[PDB]
Amino acid sequence: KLDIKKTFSNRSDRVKGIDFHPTEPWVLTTLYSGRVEIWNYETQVEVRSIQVTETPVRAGKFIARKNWIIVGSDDFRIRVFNYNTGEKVVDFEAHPDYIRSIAVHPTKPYVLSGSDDLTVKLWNWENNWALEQTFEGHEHFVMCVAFNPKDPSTFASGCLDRTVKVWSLGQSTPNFTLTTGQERGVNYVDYYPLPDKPYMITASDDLTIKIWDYQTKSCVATLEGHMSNVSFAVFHPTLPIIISGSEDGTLKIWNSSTYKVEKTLNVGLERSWCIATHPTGRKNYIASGFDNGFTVLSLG
Repeated sequence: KLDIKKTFSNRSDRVKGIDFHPTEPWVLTTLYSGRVEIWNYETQVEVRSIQVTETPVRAGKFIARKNWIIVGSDDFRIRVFNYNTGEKVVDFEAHPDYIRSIAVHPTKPYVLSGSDDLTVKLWNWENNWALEQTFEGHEHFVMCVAFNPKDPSTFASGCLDRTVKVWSLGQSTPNFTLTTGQERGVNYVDYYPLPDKPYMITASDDLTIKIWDYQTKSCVATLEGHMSNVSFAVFHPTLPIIISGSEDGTLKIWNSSTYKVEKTLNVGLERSWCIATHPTGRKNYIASGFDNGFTVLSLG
């Protein structure tokens, strides 16, 4: 079934964050050099580039309903830009350490940031980007934050402390803590989007990807095959597959019903760091950022 087309790729400094715009034919990339880029992957032309800082820009997302991008960099700052004009909307120090992950609430004016300072912070853009909650309890770097798309009053944080914590907005203690048995930590967490299964997925430096039932807490499956640290693993929005990427330089596509590998790709850009999927499955697009640039693929 996998009819993969190489839509667009670009060689650059290491790409640490990547995101699809939901309606325009664009990907955002955030680079180790301190630049961020917006590319039109159909025309293969850059829309806009910004020198944000001199430090790596480690995380970035579109906020499409506000005409913004939001980015987090190793100078500890969150910055927001209007992507049509380049105007800087806000610039603040978010944490006293690196920002690993940013998540944008789908219907309320909230952003989450996860950090090496052991916390997740919630910022409200309709309250002047005020800090409104700090979620405390993790015991190592918070590597990834993700709202539950089926209930975005809750979100998951994946941590090098080997746990995922699931939290409710407004509550200081997690709803629960999942101990993953991934002894090298959790680098990534993602929710399965459909209502038939209460599942999430974690990736680790211990070479494993694990699928979890967050109601029963059982490990449903372990996907083995990567040979070095697994940077991410996600459920595709529209195809019954999982995409993972690793410091072994590969992307892997896995069947999300049988949990078997379907294809392994070495796109020739060295280590893979980050992932995005087009949110409504336009062309079943995925994109990944690597040491040496990024690629956009249509999976069929």
